[PDB]
Amino acid sequence: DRATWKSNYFLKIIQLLDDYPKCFIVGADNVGSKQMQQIRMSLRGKAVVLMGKNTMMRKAIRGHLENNPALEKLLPHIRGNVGFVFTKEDLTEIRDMLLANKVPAAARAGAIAPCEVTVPAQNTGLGPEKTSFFQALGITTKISRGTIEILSDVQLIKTGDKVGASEATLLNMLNISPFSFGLVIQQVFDNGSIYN
Amino acid sequence: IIEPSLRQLAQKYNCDKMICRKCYARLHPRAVNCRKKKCGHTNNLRPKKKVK
Amino acid sequence: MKTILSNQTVDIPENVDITLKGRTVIVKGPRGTLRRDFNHINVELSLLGKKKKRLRVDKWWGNRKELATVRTICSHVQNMIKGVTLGFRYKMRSVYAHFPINVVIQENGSLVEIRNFLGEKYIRRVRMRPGVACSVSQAQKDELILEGNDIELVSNSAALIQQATTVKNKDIRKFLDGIYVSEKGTVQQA
Amino acid sequence: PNEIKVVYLRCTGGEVGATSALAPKIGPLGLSPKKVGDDIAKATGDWKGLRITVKLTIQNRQAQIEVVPSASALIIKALKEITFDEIVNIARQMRHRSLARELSGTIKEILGTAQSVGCNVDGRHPHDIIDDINSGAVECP
RNA sequence: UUGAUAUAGACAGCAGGACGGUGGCCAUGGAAGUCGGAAUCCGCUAAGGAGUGUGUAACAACUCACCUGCCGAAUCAACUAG
Ligand SMILES: [Mg+2]
Ligand SMILES: [Mg+2]
Ligand SMILES: [Zn+2]
Repeated sequence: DRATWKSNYFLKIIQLLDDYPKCFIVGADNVGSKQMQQIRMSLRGKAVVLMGKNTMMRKAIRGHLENNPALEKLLPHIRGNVGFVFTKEDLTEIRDMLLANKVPAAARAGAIAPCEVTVPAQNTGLGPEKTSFFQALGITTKISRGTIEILSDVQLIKTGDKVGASEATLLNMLNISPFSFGLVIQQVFDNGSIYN
Repeated sequence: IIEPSLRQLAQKYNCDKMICRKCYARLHPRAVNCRKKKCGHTNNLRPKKKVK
Repeated sequence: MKTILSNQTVDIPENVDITLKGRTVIVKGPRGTLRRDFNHINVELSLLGKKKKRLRVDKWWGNRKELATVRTICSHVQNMIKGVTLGFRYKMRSVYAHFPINVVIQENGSLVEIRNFLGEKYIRRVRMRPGVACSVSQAQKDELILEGNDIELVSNSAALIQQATTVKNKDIRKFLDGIYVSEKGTVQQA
Repeated sequence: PNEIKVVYLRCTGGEVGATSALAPKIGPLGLSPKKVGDDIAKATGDWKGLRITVKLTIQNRQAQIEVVPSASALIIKALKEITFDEIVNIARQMRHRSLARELSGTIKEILGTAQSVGCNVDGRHPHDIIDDINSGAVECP
């Protein structure tokens, strides 16, 4: 089965690259699978996302592309988690729609944060039974109109720090988006052209 | 009233440990065979029971 | 099965030079001087280069039981060299449920006493290893900071604190109070 | 937000039951339906299906629209009384039809083997047809 | 001894994904992948079992099997009898 799986992967990239000459290298970041099925659903009529093992695609392009060189510009390039999107349309329009379609993923417990978000002052309106978590985080709250209200603004999370379990849950309960990212494109391959 | 991260820190040394099913030794959570001689280094291992 | 030779080397930084007296390795790092012998292990210690200060350890017909000591010697030296150019620091949080754990540092961090453990009237005096001094952290509320050069002395001193504050005749799954290391870091963060 | 949101679904359908329904247990979540809310939610969602019939209930400040999320299972068991080839095809076309599909050949076999416990046309089980999917491979577009 | 994996990059660590119908059907009082009975499909695939465990009344939140990233050379399993 494994021998079958690899070989049909080889002919899969070979025939499609011979069918699709222009490509992106897409950073396969911490991207949930629910978004990946969605990102192609938004892309179903236009393109397809495709990736794999970093050497899986590599030996595919050295082992079967001596017939047509000039695709070897990527041989340095494929490092880390990467991805190949394959449209036959223009570059910038297909560039931004992948960038624009970003899903506000939650803050997984144990993941570094690149963004700094601080809550503003407001009455969240949830039930007045989760007040114990706020005491753990240090903020003092009181019951106004039978709901949880935060008195003052305190710092929530800075960039490049480890998140906490109770904070991770409380951020989700407030329904306030944390630092979030989706598929990010590094640079572009357009028939032997290199562009960021 | 302990902050949960401190509780987990304590749980690392007191709760999160392996117990040998023959000699009741205290082993690190990744143990596969008991380190003691008096049971013959069995692989019969059970986790320490939690207070949940 | 007797192997022909098993060997592995380490790379010594410039700031510390290493002197070899038989099977005794002496380091001359900036933070001080630490000496340790290895006469209980039959090996070959040799300094390699006068330009990059490499030290090599051989085994020469060791069985798999004594094949393991080769890396152990190097690891000891690696911790040994790191301890004299960087130092050691094992931050020690103090967790307590109801009775606040009261610790006061005695002379030069050479003696420490834990006073209010679980509300006992007993006073727990514990002496850490010479060359290891403790210190109350100032960044946050209750955590002891102890420094030193040798990992064994600092660790064993740290373990002394951890074992001294223990609960007797009660569930240790509850009553989680005590003093335990939080992280085994270093000094100068270099 | 829409002047009311009691979106929370319910996994009861078919026969009324009234008391056997779990509306009192979930009622204090939005405070709108109560006992009568079950009565008005059930009357419209009594049949099709006459089964468990998990339903999506969007509130109407006291009333609801009992849109049944079209799972494969809820309709195939209900329509079973045997071929149902066009019947499953038309049941397939009425759904949300997302299924992370790429083509129609994808979605036909999705609803096909979904009733491995619910059989298929005449004297055959929903898997051998899935192998040689040729009849109607492009019929819906 | 037999078998298995491996530069088409093993293994172990460190880090990601771990899905749509579908909170699949019969169970129901709640079981939503995981108290019980049957099934095993689809697409996307990088993989995701209409589910290996923790667990929630349930949710959920984790872990797993399965793939991917870093790491670049051998590694793993089941037996056997001294
Ligand atoms: Mg080590
Ligand atoms: Mg007792
Ligand atoms: Zn034992």
